[PDB]
Amino acid sequence: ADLYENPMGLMGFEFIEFASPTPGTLEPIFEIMGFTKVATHRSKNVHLYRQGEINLILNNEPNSIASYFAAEHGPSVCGMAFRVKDSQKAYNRALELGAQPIHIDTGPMELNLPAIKGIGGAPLYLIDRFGEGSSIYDIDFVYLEGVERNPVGAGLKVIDHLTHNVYRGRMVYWANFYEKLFNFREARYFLTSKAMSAPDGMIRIPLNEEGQIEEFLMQFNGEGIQHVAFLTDDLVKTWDALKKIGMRFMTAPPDTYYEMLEGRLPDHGEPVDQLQARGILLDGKRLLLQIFSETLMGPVFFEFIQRKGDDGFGEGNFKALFESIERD
Amino acid sequence: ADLYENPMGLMGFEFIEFASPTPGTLEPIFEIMGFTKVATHRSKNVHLYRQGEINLILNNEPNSIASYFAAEHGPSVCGMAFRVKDSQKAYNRALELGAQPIHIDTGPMELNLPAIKGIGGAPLYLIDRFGEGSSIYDIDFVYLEGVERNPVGAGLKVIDHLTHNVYRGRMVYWANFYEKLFNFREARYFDIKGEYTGLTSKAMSAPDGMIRIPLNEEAGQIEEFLMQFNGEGIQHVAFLTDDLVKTWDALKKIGMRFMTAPPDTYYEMLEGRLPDHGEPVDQLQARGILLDGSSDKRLLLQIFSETLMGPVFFEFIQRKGDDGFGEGNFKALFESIERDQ
Amino acid sequence: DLYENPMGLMGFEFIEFASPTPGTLEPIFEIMGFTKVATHRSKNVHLYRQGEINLILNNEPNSIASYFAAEHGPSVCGMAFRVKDSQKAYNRALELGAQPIHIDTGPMELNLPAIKGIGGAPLYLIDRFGEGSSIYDIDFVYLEGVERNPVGAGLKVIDHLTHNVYRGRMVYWANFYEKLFNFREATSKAMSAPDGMIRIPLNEEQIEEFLMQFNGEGIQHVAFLTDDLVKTWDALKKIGMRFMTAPPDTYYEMLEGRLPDHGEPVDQLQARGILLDGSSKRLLLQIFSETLMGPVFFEFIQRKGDDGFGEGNFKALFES
Amino acid sequence: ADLYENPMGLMGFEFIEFASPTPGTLEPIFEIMGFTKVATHRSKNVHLYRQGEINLILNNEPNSIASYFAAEHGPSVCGMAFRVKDSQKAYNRALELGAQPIHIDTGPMELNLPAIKGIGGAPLYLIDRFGEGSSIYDIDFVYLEGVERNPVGAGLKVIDHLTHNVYRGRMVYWANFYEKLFNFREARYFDIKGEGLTSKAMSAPDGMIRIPLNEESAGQIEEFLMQFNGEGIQHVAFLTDDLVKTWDALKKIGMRFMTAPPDTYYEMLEGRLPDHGEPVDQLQARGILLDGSDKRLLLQIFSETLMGPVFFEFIQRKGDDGFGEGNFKALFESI
Ligand SMILES: Cc1cccc(C)c1-n1c(=O)c2cc(C(=O)C3=C(O)CCCC3=O)ccc2n(C)c1=O
Ligand SMILES: Cc1cccc(C)c1-n1c(=O)c2cc(C(=O)C3=C(O)CCCC3=O)ccc2n(C)c1=O
Ligand SMILES: Cc1cccc(C)c1-n1c(=O)c2cc(C(=O)C3=C(O)CCCC3=O)ccc2n(C)c1=O
Ligand SMILES: Cc1cccc(C)c1-n1c(=O)c2cc(C(=O)C3=C(O)CCCC3=O)ccc2n(C)c1=O
Ligand SMILES: [Co+2]
Ligand SMILES: [Co+2]
Ligand SMILES: [Co+2]
Ligand SMILES: [Co+2]
Repeated sequence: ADLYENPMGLMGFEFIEFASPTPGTLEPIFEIMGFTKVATHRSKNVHLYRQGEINLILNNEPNSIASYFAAEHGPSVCGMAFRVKDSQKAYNRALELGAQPIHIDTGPMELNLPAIKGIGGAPLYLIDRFGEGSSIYDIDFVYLEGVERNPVGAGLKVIDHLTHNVYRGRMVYWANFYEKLFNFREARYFLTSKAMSAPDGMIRIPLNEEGQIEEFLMQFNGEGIQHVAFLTDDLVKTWDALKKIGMRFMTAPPDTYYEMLEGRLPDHGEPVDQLQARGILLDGKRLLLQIFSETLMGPVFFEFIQRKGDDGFGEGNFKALFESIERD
Repeated sequence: ADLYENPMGLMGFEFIEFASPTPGTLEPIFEIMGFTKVATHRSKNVHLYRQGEINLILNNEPNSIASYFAAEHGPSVCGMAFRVKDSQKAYNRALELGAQPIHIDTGPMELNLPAIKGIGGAPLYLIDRFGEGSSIYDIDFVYLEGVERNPVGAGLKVIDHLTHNVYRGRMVYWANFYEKLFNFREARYFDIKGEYTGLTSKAMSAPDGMIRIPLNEEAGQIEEFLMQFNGEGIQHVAFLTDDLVKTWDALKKIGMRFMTAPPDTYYEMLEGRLPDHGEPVDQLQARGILLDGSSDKRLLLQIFSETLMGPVFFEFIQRKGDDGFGEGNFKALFESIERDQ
Repeated sequence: DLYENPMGLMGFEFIEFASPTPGTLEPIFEIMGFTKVATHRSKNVHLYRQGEINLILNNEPNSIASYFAAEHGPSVCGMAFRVKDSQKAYNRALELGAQPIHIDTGPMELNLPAIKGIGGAPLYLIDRFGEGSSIYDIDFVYLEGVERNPVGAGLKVIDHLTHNVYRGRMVYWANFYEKLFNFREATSKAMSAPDGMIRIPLNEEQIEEFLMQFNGEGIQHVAFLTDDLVKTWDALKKIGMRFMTAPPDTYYEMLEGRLPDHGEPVDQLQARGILLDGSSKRLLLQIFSETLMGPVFFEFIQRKGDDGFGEGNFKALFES
Repeated sequence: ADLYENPMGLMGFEFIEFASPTPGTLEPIFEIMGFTKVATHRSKNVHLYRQGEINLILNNEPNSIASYFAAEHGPSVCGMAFRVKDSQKAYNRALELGAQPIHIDTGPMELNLPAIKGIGGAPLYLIDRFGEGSSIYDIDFVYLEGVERNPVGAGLKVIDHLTHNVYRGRMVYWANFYEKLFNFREARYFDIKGEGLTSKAMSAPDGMIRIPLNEESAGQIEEFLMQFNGEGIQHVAFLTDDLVKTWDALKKIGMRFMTAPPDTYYEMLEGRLPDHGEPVDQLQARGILLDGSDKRLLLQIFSETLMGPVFFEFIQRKGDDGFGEGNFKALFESI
């Protein structure tokens, strides 16, 4: 696959799964982020929200793996599916390499989803059914009558990355996990972090241990996914699209963050006034634009990124943001 | 029992279970702590070590829940059992209240021991078969021929407490876990200036007044344990003795490794810290035994081992009216060291 | 130039050769189409050139190179990477745990930084290159008259060089190049540098017999690109180039079958023992010399879309 | 009592050195093997563990030769030291013969330690300072206050031998290395039918240093070389005056031995070694192995692997000067 040795035939993110011990707390979060309910499971209280190529699964099955996850962690990403070319080739290798299976209970005439124990114990699914017509959603879900099958929403296209926050000294443990099992490699350049990149060139999972990280671990009651980043081709248009449907972003940087923009990023070319009108951040000629939601699902938040050459994660915005509240 | 409403019918610790990813590492520790191997499982490679009313299970079965725990955490307490009046009722009650079952594979003609997922994933077993002739050891274990089945060892009598280290914020989680399922309650302890000691340590105590499970959270001793243990779990196991000086001598004879004794600055301040405590100071100083309490003379004697199973260490305690855990010794020891610096 | 390049690699700069026995590397460069074009200012080392390929014969006694050749015979004793800035690259490699190799340097010559590489050969990190600015313009003296930029038999660049390693070390050296230079893995592992130019396949088992003869890990073969193998072949054969003995004619009967269309003059390949690989379109032409520097041999390759190394030629040759 | 010409003035092993890229991985192994930490370097994070006349050095010094070596090879013997009469003479001779210097960084007011490149890159030290008061430990280490400096531990006395696993065809290289520099000689060969180990016992001219070289032929030597990321010391054998009592002492403190042979191994002992005289019941209960052939005997037992693929041997010699090579055929027949 695309990048390097993909002995697991990873083909990108398939879905991410959410659940909440409190009803009606996840549905409005999906809507303000431009996602559309498009299908409901054939027999479980489980729902599919879509935007672009992003599949968001809302799991409200009671007495389930996901509800036990939610009861301990609160509103959360409790599951994460990887696309693979052959789910048995990968499920059996992962167990041979020592992965722990998690049994997801499956109803009659429904698909058996193979899953292993992942970050915080959340299932990591290996799904080899995909595409319109043959995907797991066509088989086990029922689409709403006459609803647009592939909503575009506010222009989020893919999951660009999601992070894991991990306790002090666990990052080598979770780096090993993704290396040994999926042939992830840390990309490496040049707060402590390891950008784990998958051989498919689509899955990126950065790992953080520490403030900001320690507060997540306490509020989340464990390791887990701290933020999911959605890619868009035009963050500025996406920004306006999201704000008109109720999106709440991190409060904008002080204006002095934009005076330095030409200083720290000569000839970036971006309309400075449009980014400042919306508090959009910038890092990079390889460039990227990004902006964050507030914490919406406990301490879990969301990122919206547009890449203009830069393949990083906006790390330079810590120095930029701090040294802007230094002159303001 | 006694203290609180006891809806699970708790009646004290039943056993704690140990596993290790490396062989011959738990066995020499049980021996130097005065435990005797009394029985071996009818079919599994699991062994019963005994001293007084203390039951320790060494679980050497491979590819087991216990073996995975020890592979992830090192040599460790990999489980614990509570005596309950009715295991079927308590267990059902746990599940209804949101506990998660842990399936422990039981073989032909062995007992189905129910258990729920506990700290670090370790099984918490709920056992209603106990006492001589009726115990799970009598049913599922074979006592070594000859060997005395009620050894006194070095005089350790009962498990007094198992204090856990948990990640920051998880002390509220586990306190509520134990409150909701079992009606454990915190006992708040107060130091020498009358100030609450439980900011980062909840002395969760079962309604039977026997089970004590202190929950600790923190660049100090707790986070070092969490790293070295690779998770949350029991940091030390405290055994009660009726005479700690006598127990100490028995332990030293068979090779116990104790923590280095406090500087004798510690034993001078003893009359000032605990006026008219009445203990034979020279005896305690010779052995590095610690003394805490308040003088109504309510006192306790305690000594700790070195770390013996990874970061897990052991405590030997004699209670003489004090219901606490020796938290007065932190300040006492620090001042001893500053009078020695 | 094709993914993240933290070390600023810009392709092979040169490769270094040494021999414990004089007069034994000099003929092998000439018959491969290389020509002495410069001699060091102060050391018995000589620059042979063809296209953009820079070959260094280091004869200097009591040296880094001499000891390496003494333990491993005639050999590639060293390898240089072009880098944007070599102080940045060297410092970072040390930061990431590489070990330095002292290359002794004399008055008024260049301090060439290098780290420990395969078989302990120095991996130089060179940031001086191009017309009038290269290390050769500085540390070498060109022969008067004879052109500085020979075209030779049309060999253009080092396409790749493969390491042979002990069993199990293939993941060590893969992580060596991954961690240090962000190579990625595009029985053997083909490591590709982010510059799109440096390719270093690693082999562990043919390979055992190299390790024995070489007395350790090292560069098994060096592959040279050309724009036409047939014309390069004629050019090489005219100066005494020694190739592998040609394959069996059946190899060329299975040819059209294994490669539908392909579009290659089957006749001129066989007149020369040239081999073929690809899909059938991507393709590549290749030919190998005999073992010329101990167990070290050389490959002459022409690419026709195929990013591969002709691995299918194993089955092809042994289904013959 | 040298055996033949001793041009380097060898006088026995001095220390072996260990390093690991993971903290706390070497210390418990030393403890379960009966070693006691008796001293710490004057300035570096390096410690001296001792049992009988065995000096083991735990080298935790970062950014050092040891740490680079452990980085490549894992927990390991990163260094070996020979006692010599005159370390300046030996070292100069080694260099003149083509040995390669290894520079070990020496702090102010500490000893310059001479070392040449040895097995797998590990320094081979030449140490001419030994004896209570005159040792390199007395000079550059600080003994714990009070502690006894010559602990007997579980009764291990000296390094009997240690091996090198080398790649195929490298045995000739490493035989030559020890022959050319130190006049080690192969003095004894035990025949082993191909039922893949080939071995070469190199004996130094002092009669004390013995280094068997092992290469392969998919087995135990290649599994080491893969796990170790190269050639290196495979096991260290410690001599004891009574393996049974040493065994008891080692089991008490956590030693992890190889699981005993099947009982057929002990039924075949009289057949294999008629009238050997050893208490078979005591050996079988402990899984102790017996070999030999004039009742030349040897008792040995091995640990499990304890630092990556390095393991340890505990051996009581009763006339047999071999290495227990008879135990391969005998365990083959046992199972
Ligand atoms: C969103 C927010 C809320 C409250 C407090 C704070 C610090 C922040 N916050 C971020 O979380 C944040 C995250 C990333 C980021 O996405 C990220 C990394 O930092 C590196 C690993 C890979 C990765 O994805 C980049 C910049 C950020 N900036 C600039 C920021 O301010
Ligand atoms: C044994 C050791 C080794 C290295 C470092 C140190 C601080 C210690 N150490 C202790 O761990 C220790 C623990 C308790 C204790 O048992 C305990 C707590 O006070 C929290 C509540 C529940 C509980 O059981 C009391 C006194 C102690 N003292 C005095 C001590 O020195
Ligand atoms: C030249 C020769 C002499 C005596 C014995 C033999 C096997 C050979 N020999 C080769 O060495 C050879 C090498 C490659 C090759 O270039 C190569 C690899 O196959 C692995 C990945 C990177 C790489 O560059 C391809 C085909 C080959 N074929 C077909 C061949 O016969
Ligand atoms: C311990 C273990 C674990 C897994 C596999 C195996 C073969 C073994 N193993 C040994 O390694 C072993 C080594 C020696 C030995 O020390 C010795 C040398 O000193 C030099 C010459 C070669 C040789 O045999 C003797 C007997 C042995 N026996 C009997 C044994 O079983
Ligand atoms: Co991000
Ligand atoms: Co306690
Ligand atoms: Co090639
Ligand atoms: Co041996």
